[PDB]
Amino acid sequence: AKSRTIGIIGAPFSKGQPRGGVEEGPTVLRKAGLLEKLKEQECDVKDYGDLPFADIPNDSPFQIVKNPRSVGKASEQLAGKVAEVKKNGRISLVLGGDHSLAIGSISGHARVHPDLGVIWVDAHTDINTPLTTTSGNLHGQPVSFLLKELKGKIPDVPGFSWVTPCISAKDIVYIGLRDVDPGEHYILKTLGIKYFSMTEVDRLGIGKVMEETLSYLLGRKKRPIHLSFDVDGLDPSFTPATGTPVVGGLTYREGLYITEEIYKTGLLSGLDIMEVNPSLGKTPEEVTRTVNTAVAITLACFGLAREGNHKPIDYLN
Amino acid sequence: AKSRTIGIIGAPFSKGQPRGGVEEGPTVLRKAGLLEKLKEQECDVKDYGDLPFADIPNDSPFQIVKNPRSVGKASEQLAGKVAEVKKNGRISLVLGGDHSLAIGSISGHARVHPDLGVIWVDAHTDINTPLTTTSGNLHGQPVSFLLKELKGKIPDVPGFSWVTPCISAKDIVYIGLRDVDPGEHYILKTLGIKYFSMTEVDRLGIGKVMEETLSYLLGRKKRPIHLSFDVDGLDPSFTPATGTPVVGGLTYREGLYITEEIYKTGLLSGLDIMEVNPSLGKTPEEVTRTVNTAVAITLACFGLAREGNHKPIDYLN
Amino acid sequence: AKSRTIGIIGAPFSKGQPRGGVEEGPTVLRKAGLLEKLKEQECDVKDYGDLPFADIPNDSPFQIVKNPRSVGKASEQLAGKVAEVKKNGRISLVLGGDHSLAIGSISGHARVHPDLGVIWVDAHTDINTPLTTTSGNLHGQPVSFLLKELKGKIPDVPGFSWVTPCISAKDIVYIGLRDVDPGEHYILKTLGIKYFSMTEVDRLGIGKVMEETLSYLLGRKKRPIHLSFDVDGLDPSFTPATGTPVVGGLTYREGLYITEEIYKTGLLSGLDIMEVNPSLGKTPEEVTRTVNTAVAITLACFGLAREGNHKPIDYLN
Ligand SMILES: [Mn+2]
Ligand SMILES: [Mn+2]
Ligand SMILES: [Mn+2]
Repeated sequence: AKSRTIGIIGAPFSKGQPRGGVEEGPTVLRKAGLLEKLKEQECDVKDYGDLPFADIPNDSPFQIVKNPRSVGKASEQLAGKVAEVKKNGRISLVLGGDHSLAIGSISGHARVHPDLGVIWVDAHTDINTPLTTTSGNLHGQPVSFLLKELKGKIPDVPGFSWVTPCISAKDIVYIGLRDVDPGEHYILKTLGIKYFSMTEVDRLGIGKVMEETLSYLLGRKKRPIHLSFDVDGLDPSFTPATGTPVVGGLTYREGLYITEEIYKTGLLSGLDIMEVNPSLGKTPEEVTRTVNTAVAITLACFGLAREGNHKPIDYLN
Repeated sequence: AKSRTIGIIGAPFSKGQPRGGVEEGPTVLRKAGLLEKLKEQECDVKDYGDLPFADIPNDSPFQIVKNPRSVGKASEQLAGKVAEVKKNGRISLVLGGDHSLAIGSISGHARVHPDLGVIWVDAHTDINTPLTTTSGNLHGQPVSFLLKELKGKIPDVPGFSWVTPCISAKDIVYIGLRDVDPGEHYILKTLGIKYFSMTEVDRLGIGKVMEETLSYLLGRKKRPIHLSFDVDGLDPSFTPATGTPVVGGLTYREGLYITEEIYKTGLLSGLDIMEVNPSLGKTPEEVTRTVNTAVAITLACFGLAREGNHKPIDYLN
Repeated sequence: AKSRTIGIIGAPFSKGQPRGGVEEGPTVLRKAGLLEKLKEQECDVKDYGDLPFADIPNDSPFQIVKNPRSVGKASEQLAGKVAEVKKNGRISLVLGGDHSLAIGSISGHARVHPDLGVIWVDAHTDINTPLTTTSGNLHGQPVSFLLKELKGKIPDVPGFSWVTPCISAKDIVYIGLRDVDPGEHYILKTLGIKYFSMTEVDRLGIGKVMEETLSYLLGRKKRPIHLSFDVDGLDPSFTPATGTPVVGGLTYREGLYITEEIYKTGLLSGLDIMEVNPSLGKTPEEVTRTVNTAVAITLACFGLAREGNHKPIDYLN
């Protein structure tokens, strides 16, 4: 179908984070059989292979932003690849990685479909600017490089000179926020970004949360959706092997429901599975659980419904 | 009362499953004190004792259906016993076992009350026909022998010659579906069976799910209810010692709420607690947790409310 | 602000319980940095220090009520201290302890604000009278000494001669009830106490539960709220190190939502964090989890929202 016509892009990149290890995100997400599982449902999966990220040996912090040139060039490469897989009419399934790659994954996707609406599922806002950041990491600042409303509040970071901010403030919906810094929250409330923090999810139920999300994005006009999932968005009992797990988050069922409701719109046009960190699993079972949850989320984005799926044939024969 | 007038039927039967072990379901559910706990609330529990299932030594598969004569005769015996305990005006609490016994547990119950409405709480549809099945087990095909709409799609399986399909397609409500085969889902969607998969539960909330279930069954006309519970319907964190646990299912609170809302209708007229498998608990604590959850579900079906219960006496004396 | 102007009162008291150990509740809740964490948000925390409870050496049971003089005098001392911290215009954050101290914590708070409305978050009703009790503990009977409707049903217990019942039956709302004795439930239903047992929470969603709670208390007239939290109210997976954990209770998110909705009314005027028992943690991780959950609940009562908090300054500078 026009949906579930996947183009998979590896992104074994971790330099946008503190001392990392998420670069073996694609390796585990694939060795857990993601392509082999996406082919049972009628998906035209094309593996564009793990991106070769050229090395930046001498790459010094900008002011506090750790290793900005590496992240900037990695995201430019990813954006080029994502534009390549979107010109083929596919769904750019960028499985990474860290959100420092979301800058590329959305900037490339917006080169083709300028009017995409982003659904950001993350425990964090990931909206620090290079000025208001505190840890000086770039996994925590991918949205600030994308919002049109933050132009002028984003310094000319080295390596991010190619970034033209693409999404408006009114084209992004946060789901699952439960760990927001004061600067992130000031930016979030000033720009009028629609967000469904954990409190709004508890108040409304995930069903009403997703109904409002889709009526807010796809209400005025049907547009592509770029679900930029982050596995720390789900509760740590389900995804323990992630960078910064925050307790009391979306359950497994709620994550699956988010993805199923996004799929059923049929407008999904890009997906990111970020922050799978198999090095932070206390036990190999924790890594297996995180990877299985990420795989289940990914599959549900592409038609695998919990009620069960059947091919359009007469099974009573 | 006319409700909570229980007639307990053991069903230590496991041959409807792959290599089994659920036959010690009644043993553990009783040794965990089910009768002794059902007598504190005003319940007229009568133990009809574990059914003696005669042995079928030479019992070969039909086409792929494993050991069909054993299951067919065991379910005929159970149906006879259930009709016996329903002619006494009781509530046939058939604690088993596996759903291969649901054929008997509902066919016998329908001999007395022809218009029962079945509420099937299972992670699975359990609706394969002997033709559309893949594992060739009978624990996965009890509904297909009961639906009137599948007559002609059910081969003359040996040992199930007594089965007259009793429930319509519009008298069964699935709750908790999260693992449905393509054939099961085709049957489910073609017959128009009302089902509340895990997605509908997440969308609506268990409160609205049970309200719609009871308004669908008991809306047109008050009828007996046959809650055919399956402990894999609850999340594996609560019932790990079951046959085929599927992650991301009904929580403990949701299962208790289902049973409490069924009880408060006062129309419960049959209950099955199936698929308790104390041999698949990794640790004895897992078996204890599964059995305690099954016991709590069973008790809540018979008046034990979470808000607390009091006898109709003046406690301030 | 007028809210989050905390006055912290220790209450290292455990004699209202069976063989205890909750007296090191304040010690752990503080050593886990409660004051140091309440000062980041704009809170004017004043530590009134752990109460010195004078010893009662010869203190014999009344009829079945264990050690009544100790509890009565401890609660009188606590009520005096709470009136002291409420005359300073603060929020009496009494972190204990056991609910045997709720008699003092609410009687003192009602000396100042006679019209407070109590929101009782506990798995238990804690409403036994010294006559209808079965264990003869006083941690299970603090509400019965407070309700005006139980005058005459409360014997002249030694040490509780100072207790004038202060709250009506229509000024208390239970949230999270899932373990109620027959006598407690008779009292609960006779007095017409508004309660949201676990069943009502499952039916309504915690959002609707808190909306009804606040529309019931603060609907007719704005009044102070005395959230008397009890960590056994949350599910044992989140607070295992408590006195009598009851499985299938409020989740972490639901507890945080209760506290956030109470705070956002801005009428919170007293808070109790009771029944933290670091001696019943099977492992030190269990104690750490219980204490972290209690601390998170406490913080959320005083402005720490999950969406994130920012000081009223321009963070984009
Ligand atoms: Mn994140
Ligand atoms: Mn099942
Ligand atoms: Mn309690």
